[PDB]
Amino acid sequence: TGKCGPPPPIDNGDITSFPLSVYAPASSVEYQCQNLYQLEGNKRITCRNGQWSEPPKCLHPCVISREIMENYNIALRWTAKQKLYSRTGESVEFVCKAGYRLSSRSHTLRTTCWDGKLEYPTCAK
Amino acid sequence: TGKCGPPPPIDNGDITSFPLSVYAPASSVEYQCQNLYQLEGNKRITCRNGQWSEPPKCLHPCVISREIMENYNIALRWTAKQKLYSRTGESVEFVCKAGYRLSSRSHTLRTTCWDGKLEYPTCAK
Amino acid sequence: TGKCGPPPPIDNGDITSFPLSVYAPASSVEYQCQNLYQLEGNKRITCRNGQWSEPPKCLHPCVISREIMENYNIALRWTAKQKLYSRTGESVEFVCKAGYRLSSRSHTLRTTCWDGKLEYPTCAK
Amino acid sequence: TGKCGPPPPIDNGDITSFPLSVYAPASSVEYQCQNLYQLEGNKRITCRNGQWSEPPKCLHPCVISREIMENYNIALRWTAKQKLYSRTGESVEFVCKAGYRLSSRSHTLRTTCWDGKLEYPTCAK
Repeated sequence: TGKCGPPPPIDNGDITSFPLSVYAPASSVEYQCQNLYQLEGNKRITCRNGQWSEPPKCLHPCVISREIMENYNIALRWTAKQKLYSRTGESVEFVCKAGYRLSSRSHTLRTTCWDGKLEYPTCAK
Repeated sequence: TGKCGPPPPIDNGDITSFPLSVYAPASSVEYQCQNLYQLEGNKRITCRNGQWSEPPKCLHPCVISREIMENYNIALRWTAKQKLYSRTGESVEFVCKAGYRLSSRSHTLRTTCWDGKLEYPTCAK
Repeated sequence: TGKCGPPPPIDNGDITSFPLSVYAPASSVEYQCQNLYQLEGNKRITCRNGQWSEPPKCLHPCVISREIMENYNIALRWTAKQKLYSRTGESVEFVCKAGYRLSSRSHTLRTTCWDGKLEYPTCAK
Repeated sequence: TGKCGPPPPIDNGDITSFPLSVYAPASSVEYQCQNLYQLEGNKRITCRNGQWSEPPKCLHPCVISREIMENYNIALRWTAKQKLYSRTGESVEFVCKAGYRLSSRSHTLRTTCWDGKLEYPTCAK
């Protein structure tokens, strides 16, 4: 009893083996997330009692926004080290443009990407 | 006026060029969807008036379900040609298991994958 | 002294971070191989004295050949578990077709994929 | 007569459909190359007389070298538009560093990536 069918696709990830039509109970397969996506949780799913266990999630990278940076009077700190796309968990460092200073209540100039979202610092003249 | 920043990531797809920090108005880039995903719409985005145009969508493949097929008394027709994963737009063909016949109001035995969803035929004894 | 430039592409693999134009000595990045490719060695490269260390290799999966199997009078053992593509290190199990037996000096019916190569068993009438 | 087995893997590319164990004569499948790789030739292979036709090639992107650029006294022209990786067919534009000029017999400052190779311009003091 308890065989499973082919393992479920997940967004932005792939299993590391060729899918089969049927799997014995206790069988397992593993996922990997695509390059700039961070795999959250356990990469392995196991077949038990007719069902696969819960696959991991592939957490989204963050893209910097020209519009937001212009609006907030900030720029990337490191011109030769531009993290245009950042992994979830990775930090991006900004600076105030010439003639501006960190606003009160602003997030720090260094900020961390989480699943697509960057909380940008804000500078004022 | 009207330059754009780095192009947006999309689920299950990738741009075909290396991202740049800034793009001139009229610049374009192109997406491709990952292998079993079907690109819906125009693959190209263009920068105009400070904004990228709308990226395409990557339509999901369909995975056959052992549980559903067992419940509906069906199996794949072609044992040597098993579309365990099907592309959006692609058809999958089932048969009634021995001793069963297509129920009334059942979908045809041939059915088409659309963005992850297969409408399965149902057989009754 | 000793900064590095952008990390080298490798066949069938990708780095897990966004490439930068320059890296400080002691910086590191990591590779992942594409889904059915097996990463051989250490996934991490480190920048020292102006040079990246040696990247890993992505070992090739194996595809079964209809022509070879027909010529050798063999078939896959498990009709519902067809490893049409196998990872390096993974085993594939064949059987002699009806009316044939393992030849003398033949490889065992179970055989392991290594970097694209399967050593097929041979059956004789 | 003339059925084919599963289609061949190619470096840095993937087929766009789920592989099957057997294909009828006249069947076809299609490849796509991974994002910064340029597909050379016809993306489609067709099964005839027991054999697949010849798959396309995925032409390699080019990575700029810090060491070579330093040795040749050049830098990227566009600081905000750095093609750290370039597609085959795509051009990269350099400039002489301050205090240098294009050497005689040097390649032009604009140069095209071909299957991994850039022919770099050289500047002299």
